Amino acid sequence: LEDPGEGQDIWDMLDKGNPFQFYLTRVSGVKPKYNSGALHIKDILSPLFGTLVSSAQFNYCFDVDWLVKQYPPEFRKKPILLVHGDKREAKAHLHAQAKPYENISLCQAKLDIAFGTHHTKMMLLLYEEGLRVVIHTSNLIHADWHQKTQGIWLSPLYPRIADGTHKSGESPTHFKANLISYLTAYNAPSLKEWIDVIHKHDLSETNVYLIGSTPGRFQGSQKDNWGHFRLKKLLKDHAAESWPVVGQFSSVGSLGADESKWLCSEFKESMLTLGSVPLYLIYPSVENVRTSLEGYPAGGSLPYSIQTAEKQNWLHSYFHKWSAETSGRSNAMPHIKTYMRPSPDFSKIAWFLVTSANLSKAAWGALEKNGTQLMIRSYELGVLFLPSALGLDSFKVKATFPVPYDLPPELYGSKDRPWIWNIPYVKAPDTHGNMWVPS
Repeated sequence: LEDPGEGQDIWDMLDKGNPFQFYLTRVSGVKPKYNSGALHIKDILSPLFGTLVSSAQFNYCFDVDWLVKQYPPEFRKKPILLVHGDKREAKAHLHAQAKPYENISLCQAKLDIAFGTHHTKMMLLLYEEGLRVVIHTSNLIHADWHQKTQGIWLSPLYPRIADGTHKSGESPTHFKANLISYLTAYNAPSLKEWIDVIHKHDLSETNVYLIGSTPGRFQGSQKDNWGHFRLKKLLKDHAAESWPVVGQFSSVGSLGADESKWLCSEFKESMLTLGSVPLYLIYPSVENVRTSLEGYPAGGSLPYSIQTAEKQNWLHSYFHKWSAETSGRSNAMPHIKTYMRPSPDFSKIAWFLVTSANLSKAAWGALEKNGTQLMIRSYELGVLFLPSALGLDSFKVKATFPVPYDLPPELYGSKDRPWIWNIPYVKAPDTHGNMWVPS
């Protein structure tokens, strides 16, 4: 008789010593070599990651029955806090989903600005041995971990600061104070205990910078705390002439009647901060979706509406195809969101951000009152990888940063159109032989 875990260790799943700790989720239906190095949610919650005491799951959409099954049998009764933004009927339904599990508690994040959402995806995992933070891009439903391209950043195991000892536990990237500020912004009583947990742990080894959005109207220096101004500030402080900027996302908001309203004026301005720049946006074409592993139903998680699109056809000339031969994921539609700054030959990059924030004013913020107020509607969270954090001036592509899609990006062809979810596509069948007819 042999111990079931004999011969397996956490470094079979994680890449020991890799400074980025950026992983993709496992994709069903691709060759095994493309899932070596990937992680499934069962992996992250495995007893090899630590002896679980309690956890908090920040997310947008939850399938609670499915979620509980992803925790190892031995940990399924540990306290879980679901932090969500649902109200009224949606909220009631989430409570009903959680009702069978007495160990599950809920925290409704305040959304006091209209049309905001709680879009952050993060796990706080408390163990006997320490604390782990996981910031990622997947909803807590089966489909998001099945055949999509998703990203995950995994923190090191943070040890607990000893009883009677005092130290800051802060990293050179200020990740501890920044995460505490992000959580404090919820003004959520149920998060107090989790804020205390973070205070009690040593996060000094952290080498990424936190980039959060939280709802509100921020003035003065508070404008630099969140979303695109936060990115701007970090790039000015810690970061490249005609280096392009790349954005890659799964949904697009109404950006305005032309590129000068917001996209090129304030958003790109924040992104091209370092210390005529080309902007390349990657978003699946209809053809990308049609021939995906899922076929057209993958488009159900790319919610760009015709009502939005028809007001900004100017935007589509910035669009580039989803191509991920590098990671065997060209047919695994993206739900990850990433932004980065490659060199003109795309051989290196000045920085890379993985986040839940799509290409929208709601997520990144939009200036109001002649540039004195930044208004954000939603909660979002991501982590920024800066070469200076590792003692480098740039990362090489493939010190080498694992970019999950192909570079250089490939421009849409003359017959390509961006995936728009609520119009019919009836001229060519998808991977499963079906047409798409919503309604």
